[PDB]
Formats: sequence, C-alpha cells, structure tokens
Amino acid sequence: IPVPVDGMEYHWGNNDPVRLWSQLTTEGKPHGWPHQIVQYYYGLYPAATVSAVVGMSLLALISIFASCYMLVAARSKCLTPYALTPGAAVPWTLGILCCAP
Amino acid sequence: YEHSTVMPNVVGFPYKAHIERPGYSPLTLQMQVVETSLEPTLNLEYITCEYKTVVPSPYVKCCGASECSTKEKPDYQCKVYTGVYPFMWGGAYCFCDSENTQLSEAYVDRSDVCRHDHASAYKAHTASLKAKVRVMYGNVNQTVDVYVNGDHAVTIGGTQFIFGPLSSAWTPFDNKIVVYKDEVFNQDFPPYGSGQPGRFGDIQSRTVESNDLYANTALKLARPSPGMVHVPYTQTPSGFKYWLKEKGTALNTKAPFGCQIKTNPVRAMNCAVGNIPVSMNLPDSAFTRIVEAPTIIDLTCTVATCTHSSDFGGVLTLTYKTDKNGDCSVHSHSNVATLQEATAKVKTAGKVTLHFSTASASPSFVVSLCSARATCSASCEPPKDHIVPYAASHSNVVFPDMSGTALSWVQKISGGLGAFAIGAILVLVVVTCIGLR
Amino acid sequence: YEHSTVMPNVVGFPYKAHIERPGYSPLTLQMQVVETSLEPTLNLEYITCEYKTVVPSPYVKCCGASECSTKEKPDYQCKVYTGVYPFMWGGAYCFCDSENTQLSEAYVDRSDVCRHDHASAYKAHTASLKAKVRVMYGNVNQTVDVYVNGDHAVTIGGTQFIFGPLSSAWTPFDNKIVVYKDEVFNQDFPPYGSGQPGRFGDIQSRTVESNDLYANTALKLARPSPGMVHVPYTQTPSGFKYWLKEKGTALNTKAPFGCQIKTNPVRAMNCAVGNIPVSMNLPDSAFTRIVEAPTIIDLTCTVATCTHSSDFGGVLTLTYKTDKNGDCSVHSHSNVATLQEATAKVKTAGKVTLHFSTASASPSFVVSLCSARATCSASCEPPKDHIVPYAASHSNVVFPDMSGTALSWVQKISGGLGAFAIGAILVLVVVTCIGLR
Ligand SMILES: *[C@@H]1O[C@H](CO)[C@@H](O)[C@H](O)[C@H]1NC(C)=O
Ligand SMILES: *[C@@H]1O[C@H](CO)[C@@H](O)[C@H](O)[C@H]1NC(C)=O
Ligand SMILES: *[C@@H]1O[C@H](CO)[C@@H](O)[C@H](O)[C@H]1NC(C)=O
Repeated sequence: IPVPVDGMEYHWGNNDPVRLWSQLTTEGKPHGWPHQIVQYYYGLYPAATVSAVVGMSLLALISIFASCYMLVAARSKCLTPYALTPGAAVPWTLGILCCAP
Repeated sequence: YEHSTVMPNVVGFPYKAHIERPGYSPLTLQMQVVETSLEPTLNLEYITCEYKTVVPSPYVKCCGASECSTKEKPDYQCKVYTGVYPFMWGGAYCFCDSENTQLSEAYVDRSDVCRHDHASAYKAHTASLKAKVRVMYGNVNQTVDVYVNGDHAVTIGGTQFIFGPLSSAWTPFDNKIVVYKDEVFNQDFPPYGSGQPGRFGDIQSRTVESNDLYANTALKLARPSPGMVHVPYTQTPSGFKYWLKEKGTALNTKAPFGCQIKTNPVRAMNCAVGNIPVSMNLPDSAFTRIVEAPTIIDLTCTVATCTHSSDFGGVLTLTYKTDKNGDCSVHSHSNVATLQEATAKVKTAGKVTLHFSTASASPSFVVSLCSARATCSASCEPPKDHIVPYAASHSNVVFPDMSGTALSWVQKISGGLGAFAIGAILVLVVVTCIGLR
Repeated sequence: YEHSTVMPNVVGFPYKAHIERPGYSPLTLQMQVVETSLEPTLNLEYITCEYKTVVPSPYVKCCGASECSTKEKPDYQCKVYTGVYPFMWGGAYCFCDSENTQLSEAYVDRSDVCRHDHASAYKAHTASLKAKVRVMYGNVNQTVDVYVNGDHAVTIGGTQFIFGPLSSAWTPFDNKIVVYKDEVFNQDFPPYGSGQPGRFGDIQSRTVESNDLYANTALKLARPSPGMVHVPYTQTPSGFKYWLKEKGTALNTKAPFGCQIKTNPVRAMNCAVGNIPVSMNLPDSAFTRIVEAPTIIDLTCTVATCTHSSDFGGVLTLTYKTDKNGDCSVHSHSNVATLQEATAKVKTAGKVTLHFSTASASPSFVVSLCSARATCSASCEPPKDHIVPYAASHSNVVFPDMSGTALSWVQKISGGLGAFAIGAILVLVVVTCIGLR
C-alpha cells in the first residue's frame, strides 16, 4: 500500500487505526557533481526535474547558437567589402582575426 | 498593542509568532491547536427502520357473506373469498357446503424496537469550526475552547484573542446524508412520501414518535388453500435490512485530509485544511523594556549538523558578546526552518545552541536573539529511514536557496553564457558602427 | 398521466390548470395558495438581559487591618480603606481613632427574571418554504400542508402532487438578527466576550440556564464618607434597558412584499414573491372518455360589457351547437384575461356566460369549451373607483392587442408611410434603370 508524504492510515481488526508517514529519502548526492544533484532531485520529483533539465538544456543550446550566428554575421560584414573590390588586398592582420583566405 | 498573524490549521504543529514593538524587547508567542471540530447543521427529513406485518385471525362466516371495509392503516389490504370449507380441527367448522366466506385482512406497522434500531435521513448545511488552542508566552501556559469565526473572543492572562474565520469553505459532508449507529453515508435518499418496495425508505416516518407511517411494501393477499384456516400473502422483504448489507462504504473509511467522522453530534474531527487568522491585543505589562533586557552584539551563526528529516534534525550555534545575564527570545524569519525553542538563556560565555527543522537541501534563514540578527546557511543531507510514525515538524518548503550548491552551478553556467553573449553583442555593434561610417 | 405547470406565489390568487390528454375530454384543475411560511434556521449566539449588582455588608476591623482577595465573580471589585471611624449608631463602633479598615466589595449577577424577559442574538441561514394549498377538481375539495421543495410528495384523492422549489432565494432576514418578545430586528450585535458598557450586550451568557456570565458594566468602587457606614460605588446603567429605548424600528414594521414576521418559531408568513413549479401524476379515473363528452360545434365568443377593474369586470357569452347535455370545462389560453369558473354547463339549445378579469383596454384571448375553440376580442373602459380593499384577480398585462383600437391607428399610419416609401423606392429604381439604357 502506498505511503505518500501526505500520510496513510490502516485499520486492521478491532485494533485502533495506525498512521504512517513518508520521509524525503532518495538516491544521489545533494552536494556533489551535477549529475549526482540531478539524480537526487529526480529521486524526489522525477517529472518536474526532467522538465526543468530539458528546458535549461534547450535554453543553453539556443543561447550558444544565437551567439555563434552573431559572430558569423559580424565576420561576414567586416570581411565582405574586400570580396567586392577588384584589387582585394585584405590586411593580413585582419585576415588572422577573421580567418580570411 | 494590536497584532495579527496567520497560523496553519494542522493539529500538533508548533506555531510561533514574533512581536516587535518599539520601546520593548521582542516577544515570541507560541500557540498550537490540540483538536478541531466541524459540525454541520442538520434538518431531519424522516426516520426509517424495519417494518412489522400485522395479521389478525381470519373471519369465517358459515352460511353467510361479508363485506370489505376500508381502514386508516398503512398499506392496508382486505379481501373476501367466495366459497370455503375450513375444516378447523376434528370437524369441518361449518355445516354449510358452499355458502361460506372468509375475511382476510393485513396491514403494515412499525417495528417494536424502531426507537432503538433506526437510520436518520438528514440535510446538512454550512458547518461551524470549533477548535481548542494552547497559548504559551512568558510564564502563562493555558488551553482554551474557541469558535473559529470572527465572533468568539477569549482572554488568556490579560491578552484578548479572536481566531478568525477559516480560509477554506471545504466540508466532507454532502447535501443529503444518512446516519446509522456510528457511521455516516453520503447518500441520496428518496423523497418523503415516495418510497419504493424493498429498498431504503420503504417505510418512512417524520420522527420517532410521529404517527404518520408512510409504507410501500407491496403487500398482497392470496386465496386460502382449500380445507384449512390460514391467511396467505406475499410481500417484498424489508428495505432497511437490504440496506444493512448493500449500503456501501461509510464516510468514516474514505474522508479527505484525515477527518475522523464522529458520534451523535455529527462532526468531522481534526481535518487539516486552510489557515486560521488570529488577532491579539496584548497588555502593556507582557513586554520587557529594552533597558532591562540584555544587549547582544556581534551575533554570528554556525550550523553544526543538518539532516532534513521530519523531526528537528539540525543544530545551530550562536556566538555573541553580551553585557548581562538574561533571557532572549529566538525566532526564524523564514518558514524554510522551524526552531524548536521560543526563548533562550544568554550568559557571559557567549554560546547558545538551538534545534531546527527543515526539508531543504540548502536552507538559508535569518535567526534573531533579543536585539540581534544573523544569517544561517547550511547543507542538509537526506535521511535514510523511509517511513516514520509522526508528521513533519516543518512546512514542506523544498526549493534550494540561491547560492547553494545546486544553484551556484546554474549561476556560474549562466554567467559564462551571458558573458559570451555580451561579448558577441559588443563585437557586432562595434563592427557595424565602424563600417556604417 | 404526468403533467407539470408553474403557479405564482400569491396567496388567494385563483389558479387554473388545463390538462388535455388524448382520448379523453380536457380537465381543468384549479388550486390556490391559502397560506405561506418561510422559516430560517437559527444558531443562538448568546443571551442578554438586565443585570444586578450585589453589594454585601462592609467589613470593618476595629483596631487592626484587612487585606483583599480576588474572586472569580463577574466584574468583581475589592478595596481596602485605611483610616475610618464609622459611628455605627448610638456610638462609634470602634475604639481606636485612626487604626480601622473597611473592606468594600461588589460584583455583578444576572437578573432574577432573565428567563422571563431577555433578548436572543441569532444567526440566520437558508430558509424553508412551507405552504398550504387547496386543490379542487371533479368532486375533490382538500387542502394539504406541504413542503415547497422538490422532495415532499402528497396524494389528494389518488393524484400525487409535488410542489417544487421556489424560483427565488430572497429572504427578509439578515445574517444577524435579535429577537425580543414578538419582534425581530436586523441588528448587528457585538461578538461574545467583547461587549461594552451601557450598550446592548454589556452582559452576555450563552444560554438562559448557562453559568458563564461575561460582564462589562464599568463597576467602580469609591471611598466612604467620614463617620458613616455605607458602600459607595458608581456604575454605568444597564444596556438592555437602554436598548429597549433606542432599538429602532422592527422588521415587522418594514418588510418587503407584505411579509408578516411572526412569533416564537421565527417565520415570515405570506410574502408574495416567486413562482412554484408543480408536478402531478393523475390516474385514469380522473378523466372522462371523449365519447361521453358532448360534441361542441360552431363556437363563437362575443363580449357584452367589459371594464378592466380589479375584480371580474368582464362578461362574455358563448354560442354553440351541441348534440347532448353535459358539463364541459372552460379555459383561457392567455393570462391577459383570467376566468372565474372552471366547469360550465352545456345545454341542448342555448348559450353559456362566463365572467373574466383583465387589466387591458383591448384584450384578445382564446377560450375553449370541451374541445371546441374560439377567439375573443373586447373593448374595455377604465373603472371609476380609485381605491379598493382587495387585490387584483388578474396578472398586470396591459399591452393591448394588435388590431385593437389603439394599435390599428399605428398600423394604418405606418402602412401609409411604407406605401410612400416603397413608391419612392420604385420610382428611383425605375429612373436609374431607364437611364442605364
Ligand atoms: C343451521 O343449519 C342450517 C343448514 O344446515 C343453516 O341454514 C342455519 O343457518 C344453521 N343455523 C345456525 C344457527 O347455525
Ligand atoms: C503546559 O501545561 C501542560 C499541562 O500539563 C503541559 O503538558 C505542558 O508541558 C506545559 N508546557 C510547558 C512549556 O511547560
Ligand atoms: C369546497 O370548495 C368550495 C368551492 O367550490 C369552497 O367554497 C369551500 O370552502 C370548500 N369546502 C371547505 C370545507 O372549505
């Protein structure tokens, strides 16, 4: 029979009813490496922890992709005028920074 | 002095209220509810029990005939049968071959013990909470009976308390209920005067001593078998006796929040819902002058151990410099942690230790001495015992503190990502502004 | 056969219901409300009455000293006065000239007749309608006491009636009411244990025979005059007697819809608000086979004299061709006119005359005999008397009938304007199409 944190009660025969409760026991380390903390919280709240971790991972990937795209666009804007000029004498120093062929 | 707090409606939780009044040293008032009652108002619809069929001796008329006569009894039936020959015993009982008639009658009454064994159909309206609270502050320690509305006002050592209305309108009872010996059923009984045979309320009565007795039992007489004196009949068996098997599960067995449904005054003892607003009006003599209390300086808090179990599984120690020996009142200004004590002895040797209870991996709360404030941070560890026979001594607040172990990692990762993003923004903005003109 | 109607909650209004069952002649069932009661459910808060101050004989200790002890009596005062010289009578009563103390004492008790006159403070919840209806059809003439909720079922001569819940939840009582002898006040009394001196509720008690007696009467005990034995004190006069002077106007004097607030069971009788849904279950013995019913042919309705007064101011005659004598049943299929009779008498060669009641200048309604039908129109003049001692026998339907005198003028004028408008429409369309060529 299930015993949540809310409690539980059983009645057996002509005896008085008995009430039991559940403590917040789990597996993992609350203060350990990040996977151990994730495992601890998944031990307490599985679905909520999965949702939170997935949301944070998506947000981190979004931020990384946006930043990389912005550097790519900045490099494009800084280097593309030289690709139009017929002479096309790009400074070697600016080629070093922006990886100019 | 007027003060208002909100205490949770859970039996046994030690609640502590802190009163800070300018000119005086702070007062901690502890006050907990020891039991609760919740009585609905009941309108008795009717009373039902098992019935009793009354069957008198038949009337036989040798060489004659009879006539049926209506009567005022409940479910009354009467019939006359045309040609009989009873053969009473040691004889025929009539000297009359074919012109004999029998008068058969029967009706329904109430059981001879209906005043001991019966069920009551009720209608339940708005209930009234009625608690019992123990108040402790200073050197008073007393428990009082109150009504949990805004009306009842009580006094405890010169202080006046009003325990305001419960914030929840929940009730375990339905509109219609049925109450047998000691149990209550959320049942939907028939209307009065429209009961049906063989089911609950096949006979009805407004009260125990009433004298109406509606009865629908499908009573029906039959012709006597030829050659003997008897009055056969058929009738659906009792509906009270049917209900005493097929009734179902009582509200006693299935009640939310651990309500304990109880006896003659129908009540739901010790449900755990809502909050209890309370307002107090303390006298002027219940406080202590600041010039008469110890002065605490350089208060510091260090946590010795930390286990976020149901009981007081944490110990903290406070170091301070004082000026005189006296009493100070301790309080926790967050509900993540629950102190066990309401006051402490302060001595020249500046050490004092307190036990607290929490459910968080990394609690963080402000504790106060008589005139001192300090912050306590900790790293609790989960317990090993799966099941305990008591309820938690804390409010189940789990979210970890900012700058804990788990959230420091989030802070550092977010800082790295944000630094990268702002570096990208600065690069792009500078490039675009330079290249624009 | 099951039929369901809606009747108004008006005492004395003659209501008539029409039942048209196929294969049987129509039956008109008439039933009217005789009485009405609306009883709230009351929770007693406390009891208040006049108080009584108990002042025992003073205790004078010659050549000594005394000390005062607190007691538990309500509003209890005790004081010691240090230097006295009482001079009892024909003497001084003491020998020492300045070492003599008097012990003064007084407290408050509930009145001697508090069970014979007092005021009860209540809380009023959902009220229960309970009417007394007279039903009449065929040969039955009975009035039944019934509960106006969907539950109670009652049989009048074989037909089962259920009078459903009222359509409105209006009540004349407030949440808090005070009940003196025969009069009810919508008054907001103080909480229990927080009554103030000189006002209603300066002493409180949960029950008449209870033994708590909260008292706040501002009792205060003064120093005796030199050389004289007496206990002088001051105190605010009773708040119950003050309330009896300044209690306001009772609910009896002002109450909407003509309610008559009544005695010990607090009820509001004969209010006129809402409608009562009714459901009946008629047997077959109530109706009449359509064969027996006379066959009515060529029914015509013409109104001789009509005035739209409160009583039955209209008269109409029906001309018809029949085949045989009998008793039909008349009905009006619009509440713009209310008929006085339920059943008629159809004769071999004749007419039938009936009285009706209306509030409209030009009523139009459909009247039926056994199974025939007709349409009635009339012109009614206003009455002459300004004031009558009785209520209207009709529903206040004043809007006239189309094709009446007042509306036919609008018909003709609007028709002329519409003819002009359509002529102009046609002229413009013809012009704009001819020019289109
Ligand atoms: C006696 O018997 C005859 C027929 O045997 C019957 O008609 C009559 O009623 C009887 N009388 C009495 C007093 O039983
Ligand atoms: C208050 O009094 C009750 C009465 O027995 C006692 O059980 C309880 O321990 C007391 N509280 C304190 C703090 O002494
Ligand atoms: C019977 O009904 C008539 C109406 O037809 C009414 O006047 C009379 O009062 C009723 N009988 C009694 C006893 O009330």
